[PDB]
Amino acid sequence: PVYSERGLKKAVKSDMVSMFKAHLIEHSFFLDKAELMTRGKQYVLTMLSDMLAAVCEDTVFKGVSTYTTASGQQVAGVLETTDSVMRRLMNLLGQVESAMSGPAAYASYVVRGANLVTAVSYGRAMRNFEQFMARIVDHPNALPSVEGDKAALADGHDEIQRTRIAASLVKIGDKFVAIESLQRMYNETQFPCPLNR
Amino acid sequence: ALDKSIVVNLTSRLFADELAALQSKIGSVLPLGDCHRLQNIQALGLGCVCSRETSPDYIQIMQYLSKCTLAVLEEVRPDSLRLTRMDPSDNLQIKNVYAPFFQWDSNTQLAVLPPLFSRKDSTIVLESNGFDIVFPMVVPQQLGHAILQQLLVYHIYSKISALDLYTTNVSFMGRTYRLDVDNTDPRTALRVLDDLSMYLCILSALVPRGCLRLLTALVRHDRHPLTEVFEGVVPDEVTRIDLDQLSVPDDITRMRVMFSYLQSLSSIFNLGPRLHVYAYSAETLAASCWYSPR
Amino acid sequence: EALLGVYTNVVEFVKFLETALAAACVNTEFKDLRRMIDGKIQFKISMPT
Amino acid sequence: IAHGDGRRPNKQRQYIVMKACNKHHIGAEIELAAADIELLFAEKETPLD
Amino acid sequence: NRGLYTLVNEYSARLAGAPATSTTDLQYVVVNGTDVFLDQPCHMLQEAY
Amino acid sequence: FTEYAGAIKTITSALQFGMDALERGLVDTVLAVKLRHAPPVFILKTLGD
Amino acid sequence: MEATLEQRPFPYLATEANLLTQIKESAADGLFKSFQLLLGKDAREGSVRF
Amino acid sequence: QAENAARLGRQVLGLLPPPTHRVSLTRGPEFARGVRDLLSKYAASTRPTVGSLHEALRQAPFRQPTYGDFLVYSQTFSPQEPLGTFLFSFKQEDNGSSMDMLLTPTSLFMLSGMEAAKAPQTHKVAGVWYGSGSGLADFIPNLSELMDTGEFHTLLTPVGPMVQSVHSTFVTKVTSAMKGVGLARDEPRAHVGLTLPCDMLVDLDESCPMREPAGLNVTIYASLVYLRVNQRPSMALTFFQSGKGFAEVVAMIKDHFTDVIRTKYIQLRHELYINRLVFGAVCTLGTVPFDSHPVHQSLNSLPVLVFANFEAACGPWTVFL
Repeated sequence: PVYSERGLKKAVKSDMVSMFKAHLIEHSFFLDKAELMTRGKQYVLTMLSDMLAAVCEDTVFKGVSTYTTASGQQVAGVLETTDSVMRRLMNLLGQVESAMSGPAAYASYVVRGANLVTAVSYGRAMRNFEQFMARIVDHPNALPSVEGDKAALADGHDEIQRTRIAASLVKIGDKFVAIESLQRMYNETQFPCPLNR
Repeated sequence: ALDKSIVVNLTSRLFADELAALQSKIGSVLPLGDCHRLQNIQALGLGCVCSRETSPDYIQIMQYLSKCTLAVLEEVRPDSLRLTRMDPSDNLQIKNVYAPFFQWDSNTQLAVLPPLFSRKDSTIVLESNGFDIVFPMVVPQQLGHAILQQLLVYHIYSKISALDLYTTNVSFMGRTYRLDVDNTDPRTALRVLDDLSMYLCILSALVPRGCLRLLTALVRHDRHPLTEVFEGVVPDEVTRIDLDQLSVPDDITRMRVMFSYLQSLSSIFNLGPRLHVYAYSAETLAASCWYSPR
Repeated sequence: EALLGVYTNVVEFVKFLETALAAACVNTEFKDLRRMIDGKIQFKISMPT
Repeated sequence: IAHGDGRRPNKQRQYIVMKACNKHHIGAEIELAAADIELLFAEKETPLD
Repeated sequence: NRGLYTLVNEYSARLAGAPATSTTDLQYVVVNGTDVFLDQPCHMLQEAY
Repeated sequence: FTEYAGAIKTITSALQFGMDALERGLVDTVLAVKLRHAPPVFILKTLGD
Repeated sequence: MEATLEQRPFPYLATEANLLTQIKESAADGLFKSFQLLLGKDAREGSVRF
Repeated sequence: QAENAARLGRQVLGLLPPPTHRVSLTRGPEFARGVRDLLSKYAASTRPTVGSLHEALRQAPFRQPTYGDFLVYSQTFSPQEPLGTFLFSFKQEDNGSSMDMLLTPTSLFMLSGMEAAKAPQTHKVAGVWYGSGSGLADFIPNLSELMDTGEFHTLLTPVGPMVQSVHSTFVTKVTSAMKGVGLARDEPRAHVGLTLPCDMLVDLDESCPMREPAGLNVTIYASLVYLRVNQRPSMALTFFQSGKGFAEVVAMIKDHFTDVIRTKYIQLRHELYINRLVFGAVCTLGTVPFDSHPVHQSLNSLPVLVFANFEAACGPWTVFL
């Protein structure tokens, strides 16, 4: 947001246009430049933690505790590579915990109740009708508050019996990342990978 | 009901110099641009259009005057000016100060005009804030129209100079004066004088013959007080126009359009907004007026 | 065609006193700027020789 | 922000965002031999069958 | 010409105007889009190196 | 009532919209005080000796 | 039938994450389709009818 | 059943004009405790509430415009409306007892008889509202000769917006509005704004930064230009919108109607008729609030503007030239 105070006006746009390219021509194929440079192992670390901060984390389920690691910590997200890039990142960055926790079922949406009533006549319906109903039939004119809404926001995600899921983990800053490669599922079936590109 | 109070935030504490001029004019008129409670000083004075290092003309300034809202001072605290506004129908306390002093009464008739005599008298400069403040000037409308007369006349005679006792000294009975013309802008004064050709030569297109026949009877031997302008001699033109026989329904069609175009000449001699004052004390120098932008 | 997830923003309130910008402040409560004009702090700098 | 300058103050504001869905379909395929579906029902009784 | 975030929305999903092929003899025009994965920034940024 | 509660939920949030905007003016203008009495380093350092 | 926008007073729900970062620029410059501004007096609940 | 009429005792006795504030002296210094809306600055607190400012909104300014009840044929005034149009009042001779003729601006295009591409938008739309531009011309056989001497601009008293129209087979009741903000009918507490076709409006405000100040006022005008097309007399109408004062706009309208002055007055080299010399008139249609956004609309297509918070204020037909 350092550039976007005064909006996209005609000078702001081309100032952004000339700064794709100082970021393109330098930082393209960043892992390949890291060989012939002096520093290396730190210069890649300020490309992940570059990328990890650039993602807009507008997760509405940020209040929801879906994928925790062991000892109740937090999973930020998942980067997925080929195998040869997974060879590099496993060297520079460890496999620090290697066992995450998470649900092992789905979340059932069922049109039992008065949703079925609005389903038959009307070509539109709802979700969580009773939780939607008590806001108006019994409890209006109270504020939208967090503690009175976060527990009624999931429809499954406090109820599924969670279990251990074996995968690779890594720590950057504090945001834990899981690392995967999808070629075992694709180079057994003779279909090409989309990560290769 | 409605409120109005425009307090003016200011970035630097004033001196002891220019408080004493602003303490003197505790009630006056100065128009601003942004209609809110808080305001930067670079909008208060008129000098956004009339500064020193330009060549301002008093057409465009006066043209600028009819746009803005108008406002009245309450206090001068050494940081914060405190002002009150002028709604499109609202009574207030105006309290005149202005230095070529004219006398008012109750049931008088006012206007708002630019500083037309002495800017150095009418403007104080704010060297502790950079931006200067230019005051406007309130004048009764008989003299409020009389100043605009010679201004539209002077820009004509300045063009033919491509000497001064006749073309500048705006007269009232009792006091003549002197306009403030050395560096003006004769282009938007020319645009107003452009449009008079679009009336005055068209007012010459339907001139009634019987009314010209009357001046072949008035100034020859049947004279009057207000006809001394001709000084007893007919012009050359009226001997050339009145050869036709009169008939009434010719001039009936004529005088109806002469009735109409003179209604259009209001559009070129407009003042700013107008002030109809109903009560006026003489020793407090206060007044009472309902404002009407028009 | 149903309705799935109907969401808001909730904006919190960070006041001035709870920040620590106010180490560049001394926050006195005060009642009437609608009276007070200015302020005055006085000093004496006695210089030895 | 209430800021004490000559800028035009801004009123209360609002945005309304609506996101849609996108359908997807997956299509698999299975051969079955008609000799196989026959001998699911055969009345065999013999250890070759 | 259009809005500069549609220009970031559309850049990820919609393929461009007749790009290359690969695993071919010559640079033939693309004729099927079941498989071809590519993108190129030569359109989006409008230069040549 | 649920039209009446439509207004009272608006107007109290529209009331405290100012309190979420006035209190920034503390954080704004106190900073705007300190930004006006802040010479740079190259002016203060040469006078600091 | 394609789903289109309406301004009807749904009893909305209280999330946790902020959303305000890069908005006044964004939906004014084509972040998505079916955005709707309201400016002061328009930011209210509509007159329901049926 | 008086429980119905007990509601009538609420609404009527609550909705009255405020009485003249008058106190007899034997009560004493009590009169100023009946002075409420003269205050403005109310009581702020730490966390104020509806319960703390219900007094601050109980007071309210006293505003109501007055209406004009008309009786119209079902022929001049269309059965379809967008409910927020603009009106006139044609004025020839009081024949009927209550028999009034009205003109919408979309009608008055068809009454003129001008070119198509000079106003390309409404011409397709105003051909399905009415006939071939001759069903209305049968009502006035002077629409050639009203154009000659220049009397048509004298015979229009603008009214403003609409409020309601109950429509019958031949007779249409039109509840109009002057003087301000008409309360709506089919939606209670709503306020019927003014609507203009996007074709007929021509702005004067818009510029590139290149600076002009704000205010409270911006004023819709109403032009009316006598032109001559195909050696046949026919008027022309446009609109305006500029918060710029009467001395400026007359000097700016003439730049917009430059060529129309330039076409006609070449013809008067060989002839002159003093009834022909009048050119146009400008009325004042009232005031618009500052920086209220004209929201575009569409009707069967026809782009239609709107002005919230319009208040009406008529004026005279001052001739210009």
